[PDB]
Amino acid sequence: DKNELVQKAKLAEQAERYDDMAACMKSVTEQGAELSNEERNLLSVAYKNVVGARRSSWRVVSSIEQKTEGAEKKQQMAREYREKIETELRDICNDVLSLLEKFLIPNASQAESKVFYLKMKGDYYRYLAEVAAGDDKKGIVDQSQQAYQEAFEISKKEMQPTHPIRLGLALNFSVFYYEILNSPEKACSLAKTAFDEAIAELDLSEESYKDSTLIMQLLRDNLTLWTS
Amino acid sequence: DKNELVQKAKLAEQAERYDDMAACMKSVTEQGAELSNEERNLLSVAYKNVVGARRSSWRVVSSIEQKTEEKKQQMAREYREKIETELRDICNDVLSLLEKFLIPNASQAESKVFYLKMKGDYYRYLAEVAAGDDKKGIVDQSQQAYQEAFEISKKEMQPTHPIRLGLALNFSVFYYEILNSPEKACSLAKTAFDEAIAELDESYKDSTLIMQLLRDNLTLWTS
Amino acid sequence: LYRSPSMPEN
Amino acid sequence: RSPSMPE
Repeated sequence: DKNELVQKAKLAEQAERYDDMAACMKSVTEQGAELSNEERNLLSVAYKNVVGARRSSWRVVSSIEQKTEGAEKKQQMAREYREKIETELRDICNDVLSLLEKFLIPNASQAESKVFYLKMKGDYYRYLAEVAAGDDKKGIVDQSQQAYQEAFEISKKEMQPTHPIRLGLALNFSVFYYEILNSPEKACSLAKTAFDEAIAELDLSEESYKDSTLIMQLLRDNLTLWTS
Repeated sequence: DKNELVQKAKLAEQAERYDDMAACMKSVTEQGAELSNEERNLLSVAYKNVVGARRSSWRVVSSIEQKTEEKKQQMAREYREKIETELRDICNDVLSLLEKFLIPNASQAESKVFYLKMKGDYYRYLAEVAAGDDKKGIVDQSQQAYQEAFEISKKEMQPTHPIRLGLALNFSVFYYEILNSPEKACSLAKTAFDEAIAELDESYKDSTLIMQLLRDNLTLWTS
Repeated sequence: LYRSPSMPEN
Repeated sequence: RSPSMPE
């Protein structure tokens, strides 16, 4: 089966063995069939954990590298370690991105799916951007932007303002603006617009209601943080 | 050079990349020179995070292979097996480090104690996962490591010494979970708590912490 | 250290 | 959770 591979994925997950988890979901996806919701959520959880360890490590090693502007033999080591880490992080981003292009985005048969995967493309190009160089960065940044912007176009047309997926896109695209493009006014109004539109369209099913409000809280937390 | 490998190891720690950390401290050990206090701690922290992960995973995959009686069970089983074997290779890397370098070069009592504890500790982990026939002999390798550490710390260290306390703590656990002798676990943990408290009359932070963990175990085990 | 305040898995 | 020594 491949139902088997999904069951293995869930095991891995319960064992907090995210590399295993990611390897299962990679092969499920590569079986070529559109993923169920559950599967989509397993794939994404898997790769978030795999990539988040490298991001988190990268920030530690970068901080150290720069806080030792005086030592040298150390700066040489930290730097080389940062870049070993960056290599892992890139290969990961590349596998996810390749998976999105080859399988997930083309077969996405619902708008809810398409948006989900497009946002995901934006996120992964975003992590590629955070660790970009001085001769690749604008290329990667525009890729991130374009994925978010198409996802954003579709969700605005196809989905309700309280849609947790539509809301989550707005949270991540606004973060893209603040951190990647250094456009805080832009990040702010993207987040504010998405919060207010959800406030207006309050009349939101019972299931989603619970993730919606939360994300709205996160939107407002970023707004207030970014003020002053 | 020891220094460079040791510096990378501290970097790995900071990055929480514990496999890296274990590999750096492993080759530092293989240079064949007695480790300092700081180097032994780094080896110890590295390898303990490395096996912790496998042990916590074995714990979850075991229980699941337990709740089930389907074909989910065969799946769990083999995954539980794959994990055991990762866990054993880790235990054996370490135990070999201990036999071949760490124990023979240990020049101080404090040191011999530390490493005999850790030998106890790593056979104990092999015990948690042993399948009967090999089990009684793994359990004895563990208890003999502890017992020697234990006799040396009694003769050589103060009762408030963190390493003596930590040995006490883990040897009591071993009686409890491995040998199924709660009575012997409680009394070992009790004497060690009590002797430490009486010799209140030094970095206390580490010591009083393990005293707290000894008391908690005694509370747990007395219901 | 710094956490980009994007979407969590909850 | 085996309640032995942490670091």
